[PDB]
Amino acid sequence: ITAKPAKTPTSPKEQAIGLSVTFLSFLLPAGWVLYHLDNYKKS
Amino acid sequence: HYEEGPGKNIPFSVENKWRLLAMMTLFFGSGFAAPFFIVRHQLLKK
Amino acid sequence: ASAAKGDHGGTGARTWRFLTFGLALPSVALCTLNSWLHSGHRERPAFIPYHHLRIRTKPFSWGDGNHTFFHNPRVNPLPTGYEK
Amino acid sequence: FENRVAEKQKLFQEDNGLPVHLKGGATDNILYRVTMTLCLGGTLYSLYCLGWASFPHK
Amino acid sequence: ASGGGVPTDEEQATGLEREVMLAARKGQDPYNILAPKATSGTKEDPNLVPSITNKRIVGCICEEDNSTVIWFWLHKGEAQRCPSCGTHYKLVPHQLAH
Amino acid sequence: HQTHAYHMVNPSPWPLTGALSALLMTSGLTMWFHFNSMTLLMIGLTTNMLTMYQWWRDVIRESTFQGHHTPAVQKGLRYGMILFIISEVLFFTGFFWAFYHSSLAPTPELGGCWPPTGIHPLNPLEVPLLNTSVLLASGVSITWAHHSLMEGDRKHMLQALFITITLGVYFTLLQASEYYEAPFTISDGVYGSTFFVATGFHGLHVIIGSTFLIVCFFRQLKFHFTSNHHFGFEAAAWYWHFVDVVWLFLYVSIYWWGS
Amino acid sequence: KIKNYQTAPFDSRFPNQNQTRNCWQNYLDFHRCEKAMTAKGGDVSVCEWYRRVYKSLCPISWVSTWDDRRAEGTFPGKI
Amino acid sequence: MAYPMQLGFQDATSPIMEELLHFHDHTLMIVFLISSLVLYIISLMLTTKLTHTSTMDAQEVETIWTILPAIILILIALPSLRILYMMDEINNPSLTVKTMGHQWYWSYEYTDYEDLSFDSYMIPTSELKPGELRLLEVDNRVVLPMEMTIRMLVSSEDVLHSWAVPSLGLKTDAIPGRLNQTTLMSSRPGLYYGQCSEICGSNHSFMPIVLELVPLKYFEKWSASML
Amino acid sequence: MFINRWLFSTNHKDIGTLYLLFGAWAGMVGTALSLLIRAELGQPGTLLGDDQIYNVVVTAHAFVMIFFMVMPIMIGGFGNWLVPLMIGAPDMAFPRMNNMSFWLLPPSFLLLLASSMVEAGAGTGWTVYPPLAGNLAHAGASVDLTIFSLHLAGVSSILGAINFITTIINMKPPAMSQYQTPLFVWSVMITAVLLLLSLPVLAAGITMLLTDRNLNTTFFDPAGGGDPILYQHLFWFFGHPEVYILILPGFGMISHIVTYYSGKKEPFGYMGMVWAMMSIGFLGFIVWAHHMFTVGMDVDTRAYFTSATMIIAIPTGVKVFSWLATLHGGNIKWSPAMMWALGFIFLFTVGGLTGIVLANSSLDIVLHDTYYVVAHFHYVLSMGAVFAIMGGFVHWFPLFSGYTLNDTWAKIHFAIMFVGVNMTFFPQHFLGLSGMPRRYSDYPDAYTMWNTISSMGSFISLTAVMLMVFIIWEAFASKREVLTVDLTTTNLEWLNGCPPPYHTFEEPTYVNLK
Ligand SMILES: CCCCCCCCCCCCCCCCCC(=O)OCC(COC(=O)CCCCCCCCCCCCCCCCC)OC(=O)CCCCCCCCCCCCCCCCC
Ligand SMILES: CCCCCCCCCCCCCCCCCC(=O)OCC(COC(=O)CCCCCCCCCCCCCCCCC)OC(=O)CCCCCCCCCCCCCCCCC
Ligand code: HEA
Ligand code: HEA
Ligand SMILES: CCCCC/C=C\C/C=C\C/C=C\C/C=C\CCCC(=O)O[C@H](COC(=O)CCCCCCCCCCCCCCCCC)COP(=O)(O)OCCN
Ligand SMILES: CCCCC/C=C\C/C=C\C/C=C\C/C=C\CCCC(=O)O[C@H](COC(=O)CCCCCCCCCCCCCCCCC)COP(=O)(O)OCCN
Ligand SMILES: CCCCCC/C=C\CCCCCCCCCC(=O)O[C@H](COC(=O)CCCCCCCCCCCCCCC)COP(=O)(O)OC[C@@H](O)CO
Ligand SMILES: CCCCCC/C=C\CCCCCCCCCC(=O)O[C@H](COC(=O)CCCCCCCCCCCCCCC)COP(=O)(O)OC[C@@H](O)CO
Ligand SMILES: CCCCCC/C=C\CCCCCCCCCC(=O)O[C@H](COC(=O)CCCCCCCCCCCCCCC)COP(=O)(O)OC[C@@H](O)CO
Ligand SMILES: CCCCCCCCCCO[C@@H]1OC(CO)[C@@H](O[C@H]2O[C@@H](CO)[C@@H](O)[C@H](O)[C@@H]2O)[C@H](O)[C@H]1O
Ligand SMILES: C[C@H](CCC(=O)O)[C@H]1CC[C@@H]2[C@H]3[C@H](O)C[C@@H]4C[C@@H](O)CC[C@]4(C)[C@@H]3C[C@@H](O)[C@@]21C
Ligand SMILES: C[C@H](CCC(=O)O)[C@H]1CC[C@H]2[C@@H]3[C@H](O)C[C@@H]4C[C@H](O)CC[C@]4(C)[C@H]3C[C@H](O)[C@]12C
Ligand SMILES: C[C@H](CCC(=O)O)[C@H]1CC[C@H]2[C@@H]3[C@H](O)C[C@@H]4C[C@H](O)CC[C@]4(C)[C@H]3C[C@H](O)[C@]12C
Ligand code: CUA
Ligand SMILES: [Cu+2]
Ligand SMILES: [Mg+2]
Ligand code: NA
Ligand SMILES: [Zn+2]
Repeated sequence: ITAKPAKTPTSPKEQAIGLSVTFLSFLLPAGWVLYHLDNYKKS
Repeated sequence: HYEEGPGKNIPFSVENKWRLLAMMTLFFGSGFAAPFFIVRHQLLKK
Repeated sequence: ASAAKGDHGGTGARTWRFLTFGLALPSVALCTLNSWLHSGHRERPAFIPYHHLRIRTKPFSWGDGNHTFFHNPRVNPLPTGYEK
Repeated sequence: FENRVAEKQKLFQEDNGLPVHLKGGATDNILYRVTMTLCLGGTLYSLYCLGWASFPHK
Repeated sequence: ASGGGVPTDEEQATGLEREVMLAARKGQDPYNILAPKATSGTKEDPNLVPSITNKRIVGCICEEDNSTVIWFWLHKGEAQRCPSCGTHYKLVPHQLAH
Repeated sequence: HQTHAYHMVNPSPWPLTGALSALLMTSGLTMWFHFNSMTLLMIGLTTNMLTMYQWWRDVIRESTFQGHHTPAVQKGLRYGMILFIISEVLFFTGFFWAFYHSSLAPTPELGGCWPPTGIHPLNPLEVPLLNTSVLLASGVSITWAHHSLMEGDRKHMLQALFITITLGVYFTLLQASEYYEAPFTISDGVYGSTFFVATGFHGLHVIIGSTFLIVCFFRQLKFHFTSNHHFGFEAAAWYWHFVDVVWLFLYVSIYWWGS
Repeated sequence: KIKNYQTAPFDSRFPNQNQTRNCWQNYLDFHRCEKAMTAKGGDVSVCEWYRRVYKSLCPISWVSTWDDRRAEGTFPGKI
Repeated sequence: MAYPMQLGFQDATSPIMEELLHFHDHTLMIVFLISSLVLYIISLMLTTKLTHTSTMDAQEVETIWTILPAIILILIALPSLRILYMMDEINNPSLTVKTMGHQWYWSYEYTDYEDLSFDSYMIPTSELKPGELRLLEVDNRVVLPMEMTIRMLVSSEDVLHSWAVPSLGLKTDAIPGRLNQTTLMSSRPGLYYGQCSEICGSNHSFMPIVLELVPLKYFEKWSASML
Repeated sequence: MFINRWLFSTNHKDIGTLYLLFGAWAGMVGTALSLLIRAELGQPGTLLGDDQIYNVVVTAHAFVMIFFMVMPIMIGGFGNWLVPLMIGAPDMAFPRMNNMSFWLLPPSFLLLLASSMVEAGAGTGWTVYPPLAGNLAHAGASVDLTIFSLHLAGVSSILGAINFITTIINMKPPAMSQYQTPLFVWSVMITAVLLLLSLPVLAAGITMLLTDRNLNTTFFDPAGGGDPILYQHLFWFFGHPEVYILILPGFGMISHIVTYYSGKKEPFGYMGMVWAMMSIGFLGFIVWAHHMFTVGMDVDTRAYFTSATMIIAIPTGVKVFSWLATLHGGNIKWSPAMMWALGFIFLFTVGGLTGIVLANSSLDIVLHDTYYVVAHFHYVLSMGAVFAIMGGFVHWFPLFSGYTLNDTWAKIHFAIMFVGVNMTFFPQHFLGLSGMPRRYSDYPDAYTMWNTISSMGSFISLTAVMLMVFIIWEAFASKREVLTVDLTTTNLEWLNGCPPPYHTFEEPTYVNLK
């Protein structure tokens, strides 16, 4: 498949930001719940 | 009638890659987080 | 089978109307005669609290939770027996 | 009765750009709004009910 | 025993249903209900492909019973050949609706 | 302009209101069964009736009034209805499987026999036989109605169709009375369970089928059908025959062999 | 007499994994025999085999429930 | 029981379990052979610059890849079915023991002669004696005589459970209102473990089975003493 | 305009898009649930609580992955997008009913989430067997909300099946016979036929569970003369066809992907592929009791189900060898989609083979309800179905969006997922052979090593899922518009450009009858 160059190029810095934000969106909420597991188990 | 072409045949906007990142983060993040919060809900009832 | 009649030279509206009034409705009239003859309320059987009948694992979502949907006092006993 | 299908065909083929579910007239609009209001309202109510049933009333 | 009172398609069919019905009566197929019969497909006797625009997708079943259909856009102008078997097709544009 | 014969349907709100009505009915049943309230259920049944009314009204508008039902569109609707009926047959098959499973190997709790100890089955030669003649008769009258329509006979089409509907209603009334008179209930073990759930779903289909026929009766009164294009009536008739065949299986299996 | 029983032997009438009817049949048989003997003026010792078999096969709670029901008059089996 | 880092089946305690081990070795060889053959062929197809993209004829090579697998299936089915029928063979037991599944423990009944019955619960982890296995020990074991054909009848008094003892090749579902039969025969004395094998609620993971196989003489004294 | 387009749609592409979005979201939920499962089993002891909360998680994981992720993506997503394009049809036969099939899913999903919110959830296993699922052992609304969720998903799929079958039979060009349609179209029709016949039986069965729970019927209650085993028969009569429903569209996409990246104009042995899918579809209805080998059935019945089950290996084998034969002599393009397809071929074969081990009722006595079964089905589902979905997604993403993905990132995503799934499931074979039961929140100490390694592998898979989200974002963020696509002469779905216009085939294709 051939394609044209990116209309709005995503630089390495921009990709690090998107990857970091993506990983954090998954890891933070679950991490919070898992961390407070004991506080939940008996309360 | 409707808009056609790349980035126009979808229910979400891709005009701004950062606003898009926020949307995708909420979309996929809410899905992944739901089970953890339901588990938390079940633990905090009894 | 082939029934005991005949036509078949061309089954059309006239033939099906012939069958409706000459066979179908008369059959319904006969069964209606037979039924509204052999009816008559049969003497309800003695009540025996069998454990496989009058099941109640959860109360019904209507009335007092103990009566079936189309409960007939005359013929349907409650788990404790016929009603007053 | 008399055959009035042609009258109905004229009404529904009238080039007014209306989608078929609203092309009959003002009543279609009313019926639609009633339907959608009961649907959306009833859904909000079901969400409320779920919120209620989600918690123990000891 | 008998009588009337039920409309016929001739009296009551409308819209596209009526168009297909009347076209079929004149032996025409404006709504592509039938499969076109192939010509010899040579340079001199190409398959004539009707179209209401200046290009139409052609699907060529090269040999009878082939499971693979060869697809390509046929453009207005000089006849084009199937990429697989070489049979000729030529677009014959417009009209349908008078 | 399109140059094919298929129907591109106008964007519609009915699929959404239909889906939401399903949520309201199931949520409603749950509320009723566990939180003693029928409010949600009432709303669900209402929006569901509204959705069906408008959706099918639009199908009539699209066909009878706008002419979108070309032969190709009609052919698709034929396959659709046949497929729908097949899925209904399989649904009933599950209930017949349950019936035969229980009745062919009666467990000790029933007395190890069928019908179970304490169960006094209805006489299949009484109302159940009458019900059988009623549905079979309606199968003949609906065939008369079909032929009358094809032959362009308005009066006799209406007459035959009216007779078919009256018979469906008669069956429904007879069944309702049989339910009330039955000495056994849905709570009387697996006998009452299989009996009422199977005949109950069948009765529901009879009501649906009768309603479909009534729709046809009124569409006919309004001259919607031509002697050659009347799929709504054909579908109603196929569905009606299905309802008839399911009954014959219920009669032979549950009322007769299972007594 | 003719006994010296270890456990219920293979019964060709119930050769499969589901043994529910084997237990049930022998329970019925014992109580039918016991009723015949106690009735016509005879001895229940002839009913012994059935008693041993059903006792060996039947879950205690089943026998217990069936006994309670025969007493209550709600036993669905024919005896 | 299973030991740390175990790869295959627990060692066979009964002749039937030995039979299954050999049948599994037989089948696993076929599984290894076919899966590696497929992996190999994938790599073969992907490792050449030579090409042939024109139409390839199929009605010739399809015979091979229809007949071969058919033959292989038969080579698996034969010993499979032989073992299946062997497990169904009439054997005539010397003893009949019943086990009832319950929401979270098993009860046993030895009612051939005396009316002996008891409950069997998992030993809580906090109460395990040194050297005892977590989640596997029970207060009252199922003492049974070794080298003897025993008939086990399985049922349940509430939800479904499943009575299993891997080392003996046993697993019989415990269904309320049903009496399932299986036969047990240990070639050796010892302790043999199993666990409830049908989801039954809150403590499904904690209602183990422990069989204690001893000589007939000890089984009899134990029976008397357990009255 | 937004509401008219996205809530009132009658367009097959837009509806397919809604399905892909729904399925992607469901996949996130299903992944989270699978992590909760593996976190609980990651080390000896109890993490969350007892088997109830644990099994509510296991049950939901299964329902979500099957009904909300796999089916919606494969059938509703790829099916709606590709089927009309592949036969040159202007849309589906019933474009409005098609929209209801979609809109029934969110409500269905809401009922599933509701069931886990109220009471103590439904910790029954996705099979929902009574008496555990009955009103005594699972009192309260949970199980009833689960049944209703299944009802809605069932109606959605049944109407979807009617739509697909009608569209495929009735809307092809007049000259195109059924033996001239692409293999993906064939896979979808066969899948639709299985859905049409199997779901009504499940509906019958769960309705009987609902009445036993609420109307005092006793279909499955011995006290009223019922039988718990009857439920199992009705469920599995649907259940086995269901697993073939989950893999068939996958087989279809694999045929297209392998053919495409082998630089071939057609798959090897087309008629043999059609024959194989139809045989598989047929055989899939007469083998259900292999899910009941320990319930106490007659030996002859067990001998039959063992034999009938094995036969499926023959037609499935013809497909595997035909895919390899399609690769043969090809100008191989090592694209990310081809990698997913190659992994599919091998891993599905492994899972299929362990299924043949399980077909033997003798051996199944010892393997049933153990992790050997879990290993088998995750190889065919988490590696088979999922790899076909990933392959199809990367392959067709440019068609659906008009943008290209970054191939290097997509190859990285495949590598991570490959290691993750194999580390997660391979050790489960050992746990199964050695006796670890299914649906356990904790296990005897001897099982610690393999459970530890398996849970670590599940975290590797989580990393791949997060990366996937980023990859999709990068594609939409960079906006590299597609220009040219090769092999359009044998891949009609690409002939109208990327993305194709809202309305395609307004003027149908021209195909001579000759
Ligand atoms: C649940 C939704 C999350 C909310 C987040 C949205 C916030 C809106 C702010 C609002 C701010 C205004 C901004 C407006 C424009 C852009 C945002 C958008 O329009 O807003 C909404 C749009 C767009 O969606 C988004 O917003 C971003 C999605 C980005 C997706 C990228 C997907 C990449 C994968 C490729 C897919 C195929 C495309 C490729 C091919 C290209 C297509 C041809 O959606 C839809 O209108 C339809 C989707 C319906 C259903 C999908 C799954 C839902 C399941 C729910 C069941 C719950 C049960 C209970 C569950 C209850 C929880 C406990
Ligand atoms: C991560 C797990 C770590 C486990 C380490 C094992 C420790 C050994 C102690 C070393 C200690 C040695 C002493 C132990 C002997 C006891 C033998 C026995 O009685 O117990 C018998 C058991 C034990 O199994 C064995 O007799 C060992 C076989 C090991 C095969 C390993 C393949 C590893 C591939 C690498 C990544 C996995 C994913 C690949 C996918 C393969 C799919 C199965 O048999 C089984 O049922 C397990 C396997 C079941 C099903 C898989 C069938 C398909 C295999 C496909 C092969 C592809 C090869 C291509 C090459 C693969 C290229 C990808
Ligand atoms: C995508 C889903 C999927 C698919 C396609 C399959 C396919 C198969 N399954 Fe599996 N299965 C499941 C999903 C799937 N399964 C699930 C979810 C369960 C558990 C349900 C639960 O309890 O929750 C399960 C359970 C399960 C059991 C029950 C085990 C138990 O509970 O004790 C059995 C029993 O026989 C089985 C068998 C098979 C077989 C023989 C195939 C066959 O179709 C495989 C055929 C393929 C091959 C054999 C490989 C390719 C062939 C060759 C390379 C040719 C040469 C081969 C030979 C000569 C052998 N499966
Ligand atoms: C399609 C079905 C499916 C899938 C994919 C999976 C995936 C996974 N499952 Fe599975 N699982 C089941 C179906 C599935 N499972 C079923 C049926 C059961 C039995 C339930 C019962 O016993 O009742 C079960 C049971 C089960 C158990 C046994 C529980 C027990 O017995 O106690 C375990 C244990 O490890 C487990 C783990 C996992 C893990 C770690 C994954 C991981 O591999 C998951 C990794 C993430 C993905 C592969 C999802 C990616 C896909 C998307 C996110 C879509 C992306 C979007 C687009 C491309 C548009 N599962
Ligand atoms: C008159 C003949 C026509 C039959 C139907 C007419 C009226 C009843 C209302 C709805 C029936 C629709 C379907 C059948 C569902 C359950 C069986 C009902 C059959 C019936 O009507 O059975 C009655 C029981 O009523 C009961 O519980 C009824 C209680 C009503 C509760 C309805 C509960 C609905 C459960 C719905 C689940 C629907 C799932 C459908 C899934 C479809 C596929 C997804 C019998 O009465 P009884 O007093 O026990 O015995 C008579 C003694 N004199
Ligand atoms: C509690 C029950 C309620 C449920 C009832 C269910 C359905 C019934 C509802 C309505 C049915 C009755 C009439 C319908 C309405 C209008 C009919 C008028 C048409 C008419 O009079 O038709 C005539 C037929 O006779 C006719 O009706 C005759 C019709 C009557 C037939 C049945 C009577 C039976 C008589 C006894 C015979 C039994 C002997 C058995 C013989 C063996 C059978 C093989 C023929 O005439 P024409 O000159 O060719 O036609 C000119 C155009 N109209
Ligand atoms: C028709 C196809 C070709 C025929 C080949 C065989 C395949 C199906 C056969 C269908 C009819 C079989 C009926 C014969 C009855 C004999 C078996 C019997 O007697 O089985 C009974 C139940 O059968 C039952 O409901 C049986 C009820 C149905 C179960 C079979 C499932 C198929 C049904 C769906 C098919 C869809 C087709 C659509 C129809 C229009 C009871 O259970 P047992 O196990 O006996 O328990 C006895 C124990 O106490 C001791 O062990
Ligand atoms: C008090 C009772 C309430 C109970 C709830 C259900 C209530 C009623 C269900 C009855 C359904 C009535 C259906 C009305 C359909 C009218 C639209 C119609 O019939 O539309 C026709 C097309 O068929 C079409 O789509 C055919 C459409 C097929 C619909 C049939 C489906 C039945 C629905 C069953 C739903 C429940 C399932 C069972 C539960 C377990 C229009 O084409 P023609 O007739 O050729 O006209 C054109 C000519 O005029 C040209 O000259
Ligand atoms: C309470 C417990 C669970 C409750 C679940 C309730 C779920 C949904 C309830 C609300 C749905 C009702 C709304 C009416 C649906 C009518 C669909 C219909 O009639 O669809 C038709 C197609 O199906 C055809 O014909 C033939 C097929 C007709 C199907 C009729 C739809 C009935 C829905 C219920 C089906 C149940 C499944 C049965 C198996 C057990 C028409 O297709 P369209 O795309 O519209 O138009 C195409 C145009 O060319 C027509 O001019
Ligand atoms: C299976 C899916 C999950 C995979 C594992 C998740 C990967 C780790 C994600 C990190 O997330 C967090 O980490 C914390 C600690 O590192 C928390 O802080 C917490 O802990 C603290 C530091 O000890 C405090 O500063 C705050 O009060 C606090 O809530 C926290 O809330 C949570 O967001
Ligand atoms: C009015 C109409 C004649 C045709 C027309 O509309 O012009 C007549 C002809 C046949 C119909 C009738 C049929 O004879 C069948 C029915 C018989 C009657 O006992 C009651 C009304 C009955 C339900 C019908 C009412 C009547 O008004 C109809 C509808
Ligand atoms: C006859 C039919 C279609 C041929 C065609 O019209 O092109 C072909 C397609 C697939 C063929 C089958 C498959 O190739 C699988 C089998 C292969 C063996 O070589 C013979 C029987 C076998 C079962 C084949 C019989 C027959 O030749 C089939 C069924
Ligand atoms: C499993 C099902 C019964 C389900 C139920 O108990 O409700 C029964 C009904 C009929 C049985 C089949 C028929 O009796 C015919 C066959 C008889 C053979 O002895 C075994 C296979 C055989 C093909 C049977 C397999 C299985 O036991 C079937 C399919
Ligand atoms: Cu008892 Cu699991
Ligand atoms: Cu299966
Ligand atoms: Mg099990
Ligand atoms: Na744990
Ligand atoms: Zn050609």
